Amino acid sequence: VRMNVLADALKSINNAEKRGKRQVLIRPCSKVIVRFLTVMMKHGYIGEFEIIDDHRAGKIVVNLTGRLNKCGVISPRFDVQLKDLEKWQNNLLPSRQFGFIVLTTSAGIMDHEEARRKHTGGKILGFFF
Amino acid sequence: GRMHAPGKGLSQSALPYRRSVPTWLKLTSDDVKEQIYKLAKKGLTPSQIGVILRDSHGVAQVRFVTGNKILRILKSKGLAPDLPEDLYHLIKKAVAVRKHLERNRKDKDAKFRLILIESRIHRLARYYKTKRVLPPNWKYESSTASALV
Amino acid sequence: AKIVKPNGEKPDEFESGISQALLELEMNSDLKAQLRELNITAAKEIEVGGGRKAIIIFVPVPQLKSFQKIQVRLVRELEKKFSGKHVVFIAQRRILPKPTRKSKQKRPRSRTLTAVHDAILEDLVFPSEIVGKRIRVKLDGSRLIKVHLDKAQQNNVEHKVETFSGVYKKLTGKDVNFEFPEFQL
Amino acid sequence: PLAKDLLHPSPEEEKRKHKKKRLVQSPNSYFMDVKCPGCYKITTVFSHAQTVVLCVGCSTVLCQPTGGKARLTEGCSFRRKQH
Amino acid sequence: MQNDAGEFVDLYVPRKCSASNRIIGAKDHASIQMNVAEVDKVTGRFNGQFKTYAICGAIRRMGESDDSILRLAKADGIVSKNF
RNA sequence: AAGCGUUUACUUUGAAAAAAUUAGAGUGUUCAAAGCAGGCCGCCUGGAUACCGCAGCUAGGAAUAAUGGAAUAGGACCGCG
Ligand SMILES: [Mg+2]
Ligand SMILES: [Mg+2]
Repeated sequence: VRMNVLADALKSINNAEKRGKRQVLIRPCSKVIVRFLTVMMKHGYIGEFEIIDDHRAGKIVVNLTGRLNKCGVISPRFDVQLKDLEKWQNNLLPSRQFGFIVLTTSAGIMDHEEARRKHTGGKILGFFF
Repeated sequence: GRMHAPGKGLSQSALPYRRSVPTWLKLTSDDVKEQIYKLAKKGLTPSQIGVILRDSHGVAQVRFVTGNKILRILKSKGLAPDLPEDLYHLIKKAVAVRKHLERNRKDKDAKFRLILIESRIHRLARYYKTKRVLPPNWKYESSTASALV
Repeated sequence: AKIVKPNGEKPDEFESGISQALLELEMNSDLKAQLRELNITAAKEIEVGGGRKAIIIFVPVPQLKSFQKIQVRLVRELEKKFSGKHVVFIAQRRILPKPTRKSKQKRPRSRTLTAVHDAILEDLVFPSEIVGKRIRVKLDGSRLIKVHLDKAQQNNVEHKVETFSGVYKKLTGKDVNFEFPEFQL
Repeated sequence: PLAKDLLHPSPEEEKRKHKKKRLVQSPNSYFMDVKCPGCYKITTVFSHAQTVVLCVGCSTVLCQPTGGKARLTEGCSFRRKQH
Repeated sequence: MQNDAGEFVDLYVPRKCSASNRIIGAKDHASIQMNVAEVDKVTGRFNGQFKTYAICGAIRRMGESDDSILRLAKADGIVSKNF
């Protein structure tokens, strides 16, 4: 069955992005996906998105640009310290200039660069570049 | 997919977005539930109490006209069944199939089904025991199941 | 005085003005029976879009359904008194804080902040019912709620839409837009 | 097509969609007022009645269940309602 | 591409498809650079200006080139807003 | 300022954690491997620092993941006999 709902959003986005579509539909909506998508906006990797609000787990329509290469989820959510953060970005990011790791901390869901500035690690969720 | 079948069907009910009582419905909450009580006195599971309400009286969902679901209405009044109706119908079906097997024993296919109904009972039985609606000693016995239909 | 302040202090003259603006309406109009058991909690005046005011009336939750039974007619007869105002009814609801580890029995889901905002919005537009809802998350990161209303009872609220955004903005702090879709209803 | 608008479908292509596959779910059934040619009261009947509905007073019967929409007896006029 | 001093070290900045916004490679022999004439409003004669569109070869193989041209021209007023 | 006040998992913090070894600071063993020495015309000085999983202790954070509450009320506060 459906065990992870973030893995279905990122995979669906990647399939539509890789084919040149302008809009994609994420079928289940969660606070994690919405929070993951806003981190994807502050760096200009996606446009603005809608949250269709039915009385169930809602849907999301995302305005896609051509600025995305691959968004991917990491399962299971490993616990990573700040000493180990350097290693993780050395395996699953293309180069030291661009690409971000999105991990959840006690201060919220945020990318690895801005998590390092406030000195707090957490659990990894995914990445994009 | 189905628990005990290879089919993957999609047929199901779709609740409308609006959850307010319609303007044409004049039956009110206080005089909805005593109709439920008298239909339960006839002898009717809550599944078929709501079936004959939304085709003959226009009350779509009692949870919207009344403040609670049908089974909560019955149990607060004291008319809830001894055991849940969904578990009841599995036991009634297992009795019917098991009775068919003693009449004719070469029915290998019918025997294979009997595990599937019985497996569903035990899976469902342990769920209700964690919810503390059946006693911890409640056990399904194929020999004595016939007495409680 | 029909105002009952929960904290037991004297209401100010403006809402006390509303108090006998309805008692006089009780004795003269057809509402001899309905208004006898009803009550009013609090009232406020709001500065809204442009040089224009608007009034909001807090009503106790248990008698809220009774007010809706007369809300359309009551505000009209209340409108012929207050000339340039818009008056709507919202229930007096309590928002209990989310429990933390540093701090009392279980908080019901009704008293949550999410279930009270939509309750406030869904009762802000009484004569028309919500038939859809969309949230636009713009590039700067802020949100914007888009509300869809039924075509039935559209000409009774079309002039009030600017009031609705102003009222909900002050009560909640949310940018909200209203629209009427001919698409389905 | 690439730039197909997913937010705004026309009602033509949204009605043909599966009830669960709409942008927001919506049932295809409805309620209706069924009046016998004999009596004068009007009853509310679900479109997919699923039960044999007969008018009170034991005058006649109203609908016969089928695998889909219920079919009304000969001579019974119906009008659906909205809200 | 920029270094610390602010100089430009890259050999050349490649083109980019006007429909999918992806780099057109140096050996993408299926890519095109369309030119469309603009005419005078009162008369309708070629002035001498162009509205240039470029489609990569991946879209052309996908069969979406003509629609991609149409919407770009429609956003530029060359094609009627209603089409 | 004493203590009180869902529990964890997680993350940052502080203590405690033998040396030797490894990393590493200073230092012309003629250089180096090394060593913990030496320098100035009696005095000046060094013999640092980092890491040391897991488990156990301490204080901040509350996203993520578990778990609990009031539903035969055998409920929370409020005062009376
Ligand atoms: Mg299985
Ligand atoms: Mg040691």
